[PDB]
Amino acid sequence: GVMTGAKFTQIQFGMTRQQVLDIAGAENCETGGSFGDSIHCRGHAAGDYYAYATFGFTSAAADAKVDSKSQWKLLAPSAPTLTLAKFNQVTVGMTRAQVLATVGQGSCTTWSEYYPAYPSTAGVTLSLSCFDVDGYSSTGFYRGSAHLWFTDGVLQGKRQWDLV
Amino acid sequence: HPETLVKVKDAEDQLGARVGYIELDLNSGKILESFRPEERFPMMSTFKVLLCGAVLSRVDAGQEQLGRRIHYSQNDLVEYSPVTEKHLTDGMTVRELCSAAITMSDNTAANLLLTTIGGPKELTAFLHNMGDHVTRLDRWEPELNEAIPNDERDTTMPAAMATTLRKLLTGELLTLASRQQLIDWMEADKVAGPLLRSALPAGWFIADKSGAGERGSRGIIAALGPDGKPSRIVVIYTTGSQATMDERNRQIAEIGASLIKHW
Repeated sequence: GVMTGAKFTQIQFGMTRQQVLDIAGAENCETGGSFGDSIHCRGHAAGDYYAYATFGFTSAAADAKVDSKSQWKLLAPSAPTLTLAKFNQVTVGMTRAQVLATVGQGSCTTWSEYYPAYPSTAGVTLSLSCFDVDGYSSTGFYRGSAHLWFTDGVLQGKRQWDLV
Repeated sequence: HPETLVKVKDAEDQLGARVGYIELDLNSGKILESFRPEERFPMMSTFKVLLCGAVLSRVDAGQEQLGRRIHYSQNDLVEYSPVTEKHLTDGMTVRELCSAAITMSDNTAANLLLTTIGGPKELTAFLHNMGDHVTRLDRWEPELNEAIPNDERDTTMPAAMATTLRKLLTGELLTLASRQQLIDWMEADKVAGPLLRSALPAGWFIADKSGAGERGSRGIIAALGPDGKPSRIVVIYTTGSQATMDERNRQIAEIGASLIKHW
């Protein structure tokens, strides 16, 4: 099959390029051009393109390891309960656990996660997308969502679109 | 060709939604075929060709450099950023942002470029100044895709978009270098595979830009032709359909099949 959220969760930081292609299905994937030495894999049609994952690597070597995972429309929130009021309660400095307790444990998906010092966790960055009850969409644009981003597991900022 | 008009009307009844269509001869500007050419449709990402035309006009006039590096941050990111989300550390040049906006439909790329030219209102002023008094961009990504019925924000008409694309690609508005660069970005389109490109014969030229939006909105603008050179502009828009993305793609691709068959 094409790239999917299941495949995205099965691919882990530290995997080689071949491990990634084996899980994703290499016919779904590409490198070079706009994506550099990353590996970019396509799922079902969505928006003006396709659901996708992008996997970044420590180097261009064949033994390079995944240090970055990004996706769009592969993951869906299990129980989206974000609201503008809850978004307002999210504060810079909160831990990931404090944010999740605030916006709802099932409201978020991982947008991007990057380890600039892999295999160390120093400076790790995490972008979450979080969704209100009807904000997630797998094929159109979101209709109620927030972007919450962290460095070293501490919220650095937040932004929302169409929350009520 | 009347068989293509038959196909457009059939796409209308199969999607349950308005379809706008125009074929323009590229060199003369002559309207060869059309349907609802003066009705308004959401541009969706097709505006990004006009955006980068404005960027290139600034380059022509020495106000911008394609090599200028723009550093942006997480707060700048909006939904659907396949290229820009991978360059938070190093930034991207203006050239790289137009490439991402046109060839990958990158939404953060387009917003960063909108910021460099002063926003949707300034793009609209640019269009106004080249004689397009119809096309209007009012909002940023992603809100510009909302496609509210009877809402004229972020809309064009097929005839206006076609004529404006012609002026950008063949008129004297842009320098020769910028004319070539804009066409090159459109020829390098990576995301419009299932649309006109799926009906295109070997040896043909196409430079295009697609768009998708809310309420079944879908569209494409293209310069295409046989003998490896563009000789017509085609503009196709639809909005309002409840059909799947695959079905909307197929209807546009079939209009393209009819367009090419009866060239």
